[PDB]
Amino acid sequence: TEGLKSLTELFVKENHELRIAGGAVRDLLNGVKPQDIDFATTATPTQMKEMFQSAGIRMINNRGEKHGTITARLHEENFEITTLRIDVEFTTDWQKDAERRDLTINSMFLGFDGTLFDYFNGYEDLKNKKVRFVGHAKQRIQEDYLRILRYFRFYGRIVDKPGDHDPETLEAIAENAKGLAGISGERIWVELKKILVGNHVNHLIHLIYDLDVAPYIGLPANASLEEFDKVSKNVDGFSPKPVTLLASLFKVQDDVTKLDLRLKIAKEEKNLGLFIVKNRKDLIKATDSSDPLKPYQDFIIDSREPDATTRVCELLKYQGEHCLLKEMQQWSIPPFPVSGHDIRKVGISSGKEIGALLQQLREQWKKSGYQMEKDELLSYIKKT
Amino acid sequence: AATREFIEMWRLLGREVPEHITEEELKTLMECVSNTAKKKYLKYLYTKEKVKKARQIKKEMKAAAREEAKNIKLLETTEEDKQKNFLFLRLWDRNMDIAMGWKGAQAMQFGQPLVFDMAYENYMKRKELQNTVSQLLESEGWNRRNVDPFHIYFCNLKIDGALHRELVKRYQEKWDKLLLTSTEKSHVDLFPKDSIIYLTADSPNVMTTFRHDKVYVIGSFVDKSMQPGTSLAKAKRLNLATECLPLDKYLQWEIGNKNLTLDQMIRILLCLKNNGNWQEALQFVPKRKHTGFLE
Amino acid sequence: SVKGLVAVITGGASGLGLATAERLVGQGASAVLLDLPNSGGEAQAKKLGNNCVFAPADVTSEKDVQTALALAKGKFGRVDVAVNCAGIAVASKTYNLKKGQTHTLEDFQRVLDVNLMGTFNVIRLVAGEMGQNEPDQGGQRGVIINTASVAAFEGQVGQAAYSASKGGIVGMTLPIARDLAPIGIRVMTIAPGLFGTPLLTSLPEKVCNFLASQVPFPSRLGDPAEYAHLVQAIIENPFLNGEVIRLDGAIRMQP
Amino acid sequence: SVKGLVAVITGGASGLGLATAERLVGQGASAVLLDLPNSGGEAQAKKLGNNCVFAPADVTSEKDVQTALALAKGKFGRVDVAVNCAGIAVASKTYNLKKGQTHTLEDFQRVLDVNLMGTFNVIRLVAGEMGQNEPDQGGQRGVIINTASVAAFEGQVGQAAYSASKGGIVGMTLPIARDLAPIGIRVMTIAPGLFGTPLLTSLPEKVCNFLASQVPFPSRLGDPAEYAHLVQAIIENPFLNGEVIRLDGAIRMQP
Amino acid sequence: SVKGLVAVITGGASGLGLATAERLVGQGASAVLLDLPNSGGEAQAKKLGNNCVFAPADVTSEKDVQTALALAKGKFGRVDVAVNCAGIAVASKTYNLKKGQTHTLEDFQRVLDVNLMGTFNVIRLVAGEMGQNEPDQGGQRGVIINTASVAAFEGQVGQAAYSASKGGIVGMTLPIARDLAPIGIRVMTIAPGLFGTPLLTSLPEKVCNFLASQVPFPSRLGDPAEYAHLVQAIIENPFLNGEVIRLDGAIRMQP
Amino acid sequence: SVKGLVAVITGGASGLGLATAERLVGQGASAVLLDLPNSGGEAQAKKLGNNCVFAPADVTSEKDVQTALALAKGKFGRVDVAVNCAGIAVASKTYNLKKGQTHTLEDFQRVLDVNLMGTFNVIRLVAGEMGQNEPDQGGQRGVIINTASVAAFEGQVGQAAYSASKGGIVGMTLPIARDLAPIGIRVMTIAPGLFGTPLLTSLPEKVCNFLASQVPFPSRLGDPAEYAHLVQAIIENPFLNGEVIRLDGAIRMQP
RNA sequence: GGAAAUAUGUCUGAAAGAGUUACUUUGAUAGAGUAAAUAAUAGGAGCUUAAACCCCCUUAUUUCCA
Ligand SMILES: NC(=O)c1ccc[n+]([C@@H]2O[C@H](COP(=O)([O-])OP(=O)(O)OC[C@H]3O[C@@H](n4cnc5c(N)ncnc54)[C@H](O)[C@@H]3O)[C@@H](O)[C@H]2O)c1
Ligand SMILES: NC(=O)c1ccc[n+]([C@@H]2O[C@H](COP(=O)([O-])OP(=O)(O)OC[C@H]3O[C@@H](n4cnc5c(N)ncnc54)[C@H](O)[C@@H]3O)[C@@H](O)[C@H]2O)c1
Ligand SMILES: NC(=O)c1ccc[n+]([C@@H]2O[C@H](COP(=O)([O-])OP(=O)(O)OC[C@H]3O[C@@H](n4cnc5c(N)ncnc54)[C@H](O)[C@@H]3O)[C@@H](O)[C@H]2O)c1
Ligand SMILES: NC(=O)c1ccc[n+]([C@@H]2O[C@H](COP(=O)([O-])OP(=O)(O)OC[C@H]3O[C@@H](n4cnc5c(N)ncnc54)[C@H](O)[C@@H]3O)[C@@H](O)[C@H]2O)c1
Ligand SMILES: Nc1ncnc2c1ncn2[C@@H]1O[C@H](CSCC[C@H](N)C(=O)O)[C@@H](O)[C@H]1O
Ligand SMILES: Nc1ccn([C@@H]2O[C@H](COP(=O)(O)OP(=O)(O)O)[C@@H](O)[C@H]2O)c(=O)n1
Repeated sequence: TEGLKSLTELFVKENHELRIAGGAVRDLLNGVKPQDIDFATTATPTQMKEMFQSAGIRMINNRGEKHGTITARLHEENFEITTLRIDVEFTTDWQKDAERRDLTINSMFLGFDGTLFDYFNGYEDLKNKKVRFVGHAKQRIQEDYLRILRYFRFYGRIVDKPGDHDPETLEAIAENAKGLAGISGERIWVELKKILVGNHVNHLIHLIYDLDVAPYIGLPANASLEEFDKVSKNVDGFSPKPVTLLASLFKVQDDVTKLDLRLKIAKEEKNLGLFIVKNRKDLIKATDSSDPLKPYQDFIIDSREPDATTRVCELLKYQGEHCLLKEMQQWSIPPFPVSGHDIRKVGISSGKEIGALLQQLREQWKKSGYQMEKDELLSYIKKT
Repeated sequence: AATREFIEMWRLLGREVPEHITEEELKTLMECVSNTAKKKYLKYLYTKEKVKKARQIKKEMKAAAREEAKNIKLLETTEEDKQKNFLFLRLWDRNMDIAMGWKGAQAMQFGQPLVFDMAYENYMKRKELQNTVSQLLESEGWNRRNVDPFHIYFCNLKIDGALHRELVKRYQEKWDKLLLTSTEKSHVDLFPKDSIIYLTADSPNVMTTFRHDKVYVIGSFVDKSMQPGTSLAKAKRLNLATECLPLDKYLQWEIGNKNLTLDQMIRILLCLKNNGNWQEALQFVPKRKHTGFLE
Repeated sequence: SVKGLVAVITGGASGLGLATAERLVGQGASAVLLDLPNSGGEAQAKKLGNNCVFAPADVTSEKDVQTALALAKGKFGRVDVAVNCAGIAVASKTYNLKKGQTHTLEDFQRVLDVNLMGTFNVIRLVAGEMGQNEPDQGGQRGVIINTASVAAFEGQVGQAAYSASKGGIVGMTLPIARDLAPIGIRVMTIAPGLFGTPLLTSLPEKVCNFLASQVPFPSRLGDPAEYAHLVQAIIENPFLNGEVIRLDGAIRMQP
Repeated sequence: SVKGLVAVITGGASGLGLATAERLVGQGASAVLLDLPNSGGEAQAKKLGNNCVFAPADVTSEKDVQTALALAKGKFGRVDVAVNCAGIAVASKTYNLKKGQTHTLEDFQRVLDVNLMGTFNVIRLVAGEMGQNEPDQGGQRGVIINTASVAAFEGQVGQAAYSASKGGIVGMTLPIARDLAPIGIRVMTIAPGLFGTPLLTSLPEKVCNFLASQVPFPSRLGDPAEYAHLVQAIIENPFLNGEVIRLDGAIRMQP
Repeated sequence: SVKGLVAVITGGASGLGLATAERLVGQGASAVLLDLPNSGGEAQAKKLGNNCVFAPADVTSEKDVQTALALAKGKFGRVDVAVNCAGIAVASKTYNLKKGQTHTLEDFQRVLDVNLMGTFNVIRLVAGEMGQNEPDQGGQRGVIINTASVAAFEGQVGQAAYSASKGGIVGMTLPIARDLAPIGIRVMTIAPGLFGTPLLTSLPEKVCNFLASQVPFPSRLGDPAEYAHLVQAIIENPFLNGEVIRLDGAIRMQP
Repeated sequence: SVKGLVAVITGGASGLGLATAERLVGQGASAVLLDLPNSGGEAQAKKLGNNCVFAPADVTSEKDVQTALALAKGKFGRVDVAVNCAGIAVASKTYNLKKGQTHTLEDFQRVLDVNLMGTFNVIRLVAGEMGQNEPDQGGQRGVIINTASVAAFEGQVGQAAYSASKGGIVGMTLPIARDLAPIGIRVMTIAPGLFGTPLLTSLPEKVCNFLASQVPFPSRLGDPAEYAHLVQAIIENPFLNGEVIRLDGAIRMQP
């Protein structure tokens, strides 16, 4: 690409070797243009500063310079480059940096000419869809625990079938599960989301529960897997949200609250889990009612913001009512016509009475199927 | 006229529930292009008129109470009120005002200067301007009623500026009789650059002990839309030493807005000047901002 | 010291007179509270002890003062010191134009009678009583002290009658001091300023705070014990005579 | 000049009051001799011409002073100046050990009534009368002057009652000056020394001659014309107020 | 009238002295201005007319005052009146604990020298010239008038040196009056309060306005013409002597 | 009581200062005599005891007073009282026509420097050390007494300079009392009359006996112990301030 | 970086209290009387109004990111 050529020119000017690294290299080897592009450079951060100053390309320090990570905007395109390093010690050698890598699937570094330089047979691992750790897998696990989750995500994303797990890897993960508790909860939450939105999610979740990672991560020891399995099947191909599946696994709202407090995830997901747990037990479609979607429509009308509309849509996804979910998508919350002024014209001044009458008219409007008109409501309004 | 019809439409829509029509506020509506912003103006305008109605009701109630008190006195008819044994006439308000005036004159002759620089007009809106004027009035009152009043200077005050006009309107004829020095010239001209200390909440220097041989300059500024560094910027431009109160040192400030109102600042400074310790001086900080005194 | 003396304190049942009586009795002297029968001086006289005795009399009444002084002589046998701390205060503007109100003459007359005429009557009668005594080593037969006011020097608005009475006391101080010089009696005046007493303490809290703030130093209403101590000092010193001491605290009354 | 001013002079039938009336009438003013009925003031008022009108009154009596002020208002239509020159003197020691004689209370009371109470009564009633005057250019509605001997400051033996009354006048001069300030009336006090007048002449002539010789300079008894001139100066000066001026001749009354 | 009098006025090139010279010269008298050579009083002397002559001199300098008096004698051959209206004012607290500032001794010494020592030097020197005069029929050879301040009685804060000087003038008023009484020279003191003059220029305008508002009546700064009129009245009256006249407008200075 | 107080007495070598020092030291206080080196005050300091020390100084000179105050602070650490009794008297007539002799300005200047300038210098210099003291109960840091004279009020012939100095002291009394009131220092003044001291003994014996007979009562010359007692009374009393006290004995100076 | 928190310009606080300024020479409750300022609570938006709330954007502080 043009940006790639500009980056090659800039780094040749710097004279320090550069190679795409990681997911970008994996995607290129897959034959798909990489969605994310990551570069590794032999240059030290001081050399990066010098060459950027001598180049004039606008600079971005995203706080990653602790590991040599910097961004430069060439032709309005941001290129992210990290200094090659070993486990922060910078290394110009590509083999040593690849050894520092976690998984072979990302160890290889591609030359800008299009030629790969793999030092641990990672490319063949990708071609075979197998997963191989850089050097000693157990040592890599010892290095970092969150990596367990990285390996799980890579397996779900890459491996074509479930159950293709290395027993050595599984036992090492089970042994090292103790360390996973210490790692920061954000990264845990991000990796969990990524795994959930991935393939083999049911099998991966079952394996994780078998590994007993939940106590270290704070997930409940016992979960309604069967319910989770049904929910996954229903939402399979329906863009499920990870919190939806987690709630399906969850049984009580307050456990989800504690899990959020541990992870410190956005309050939006907190509400997600809360009302999901509440409604899956409480709110259900009314087949006896002409419209089984009518209870959900009324509940949405009761709520304030369209966020509740999306929330009920996610609840429908959880329940698997694909037809009802579609109808909700096409269905739009009709506006309640009567305003407080109509009531004031009718001859009501007490504000609290106005609100009570508005609520009553809302229930009557819902009962009428929303077909009742504003003047019909006014006739319904009892002068007082 | 069109404003009148719009106000009637508001009454029908009952937002701000306008009740009475006035020429000045009507022409303000005509001038106030933004009706979205005007919603709050009309809301607190109607609140003002209600408050006037409630004031009339309360005045009726208080007149009834005064009639009750006077007829109670009439029925009691005790007579021999202290056997008519008084030593002074009941003219205490006048005597208090006169004593305050004498103290103010003495201070103006031999008082420690304290400067308010009204050079922030360009950084304030109408509401902020009114708040600044009210705070200045309160601060001047607190200084006046003290036992060791400051000699208050009003520097950078434009003769016809917005602040000057508002202050004159608020003080009526008292403005000319006030015992404070109001001058066009900036504080730098009046005093040597050495003695001036420009108080501000941004300066790295931390005020430790009140110094009686220094002129403390307080920025007569109200900053609703946070603009950090304005006072510090001015002090650096004039090359004037700056200080900040030790709010963290003696209070568990934690997360809060370090800015303090002018009246709180002057009360703290007066307490410090009167040999009060830092706890007594800082008591005047709003209680909400700080949890409690440190140790 | 003042032990063994006999003091006749007019208006001694309250305020400055009571403080002076308390101090003198504590020092061992004997006192006679010459205050109105309904003031409540009998309780104070009983409280002080056998030394203090209450004699109900009205200073404006010649017969009553004669009776009180005779009682004092009978119960103690001599009169060495006299204190005139009895008086009243009336506040009223001389003439108010807006209200069309004029100062009443009865108020002026009664204030004069109680303060100035009363003080002079007590002075003459007790001067006779003292002159009946025997001279001391220095010839001082006795001491007479009169309580004037700072209002006698700078009155406030509405203090016409009070100022007139206290100024009369101030003016007659020296002439009387010269009248009794052959006898050997020393006449002195004390002009207290603002003192915490029933006259002032009865005012609102804010008024008392303001008045206390007025005094340059100390910024507190003068304690009556200070007045009693000054009276004791005047008694002890055999040279003070015909002088007005301003026990004011440096306060000059405001306009 | 003082042309057109209307003056009410108490005790204007003799001595300093008569001298002031003479001077003010000669200057073109209009006087009202306010004196006792059997005082001979009628002859003087007739002598001085149309500008004088004798007003028989007693200062100690409220009704008489009110009647006199009504007469003055009817005759001249306004009152602009007041001069309290009416008073008496008494010579009696406070106590005389050799003679066993005590000052009578009646003499003291009468002297206070005439000198002090009468002066205050006239002052208040005249202030009420002058309140109706339209303010002049400077806002001065009127002027009040009071005579109060130097005995108020340095009295002599047997001068207790006089000194008391004159000290009362001196003390009340200021608070009244403050009371009437909003109205716009200037109150002043002249403290004469020794003068040639019937009051002094009542005493032995040899002692009067000695006292006249005792004045440092001039060594003669003050002429009442000097007092009248000083009164005119006080009236003219629009800034004198609330002060006691000693028209004494530098004499300090010896013991 | 004062036609033919010769007056030596110190500090007569500005303020009160200038007004006094104006009034006396307009009345018909002749005046000699005795002010500092740089005071620019020559223009004032030219403006007043031929009856006024400016004689440069410093009151503190004995030789300069002698030269000025000799010039006055040479021009007019007589000195009947002396007026001391030359002085300076210094505002400085005795000790300011907060600032750690102590009243300088040089300021106090200068203030005393200019006011008190200057006035006494002028008095003693002009005494000889006035004594040279043939005594008038009444007896007085001449009149000496001094200027003082109400600060001599109650000086506000930061007025120690000025109050000291004026209190010295007040104290020595009477001794000099007695000293010169045998030779027929009258000494009088005027104690003005506030008067619009260059002396008040030191104070801020707002302070001056407040003080003016605080005058009981008239509520304004006294005009110099009023002081000149009072001086003329003092000169005319042959009995005023050895007295301090508070031409203050009834204002009493609070702390 | 006065136990533990430190008093700096100026001119304590002899006269009133010596009597005050003797009384205060006998009461258990500590004194610092501050008189000229040739006054022989070191012998008196030795006689008084260990509590008293002699600091040779000239009150006119700032450096001398500073050295004396530093010595007092070093010896004791506090200055809780400052008595100003140093002073000199000169009897010289302002002008003597008969002998054609004029008061020399040098004598007047010297007298002012020694009395008035000296007292103010002592006040301003000792105010700092009094301020150093932390406030006690009631917020008092020190007490400054100044010895004026009755000549400030009624001076005699040939007493112009002395009267001027004492009148200046009296005039500056109150302004200093207001200046130091915030600091918490009470300023008082005592105006003794005729006191038997080395100053008087130089005068003729006939004059001394006539003066002793001239006092109304006691008909004698005041023993300095009476001053000392009055000074102690002023010290003890916490409310006396900004006042002049006449310890004269009802004597008014002869014309 | 994305989250997650708060923000009351006199103080408490949700409307009301304590506050503030200008005048009345106050007759003993002036402990009052005429007036002034008083903005649903950081600054601007939707939703509305009885109070409102609820959310969008902007700004000031804070704890967490191979
Ligand atoms: N209180 C002050 O601040 C103050 C200030 C200056 C002067 N004074 C004067 O000091 C004196 C002390 O009085 P006080 O302040 O203690 O007030 P007070 O009322 O407590 O004392 C006055 C006393 O005089 C008595 N009395 C009144 N009229 C009497 C009469 N006709 N015959 C006999 N006894 C009579 C009263 O019963 C009372 O005991 C008074 O004359 C007062 O005017 C007081
Ligand atoms: N004579 C002096 O040297 C001298 C000195 C100082 C003060 N004074 C005062 O000066 C004033 C003038 O006295 P004088 O020297 O002219 O003597 P005077 O006797 O001639 O004056 C007194 C006048 O007052 C009048 N009078 C007295 N009582 C009166 C009353 N009750 N009502 C009305 N009129 C009354 C008398 O009739 C007489 O006309 C007196 O008040 C006196 O005390 C006089
Ligand atoms: N200004 C007031 O209101 C006021 C009040 C009370 C007393 N006084 C006294 O009145 C007097 C007049 O002052 P003023 O108000 O006219 O102010 P002023 O400054 O106009 O008068 C002072 C005059 O004294 C002259 N002068 C100063 N030092 C002199 C010297 N050493 N030798 C000769 N002439 C000298 C000046 O040149 C000037 O003409 C002063 O003594 C002042 O203290 C003034
Ligand atoms: N003696 C009286 O009857 C009488 C009366 C009224 C006032 N006074 C005043 O009272 C004070 C006491 O004086 P006294 O009667 O004891 O006479 P005194 O001479 O005995 O005392 C005066 C003292 O002042 C000292 N002194 C003078 N100049 C001094 C200087 N420059 N520095 C230091 N010390 C200095 C002298 O050495 C002496 O000790 C004097 O100020 C006197 O003027 C005295
Ligand atoms: N914590 C603090 N330290 C010092 N001065 C402060 C302060 N809080 C308020 N002030 C003073 O009070 C004034 C009004 S506060 C306005 C602050 C505004 N940001 C500015 O630029 O100043 C400030 O200008 C400052 O003078
Ligand atoms: N816990 C971790 C986190 C990151 N890493 C490595 O650090 C690299 C930094 O993340 P990145 O997003 O830049 O990686 P790529 O996009 O270049 O693959 C990852 O690719 C991992 O190989 C690790 O090994 N262990």
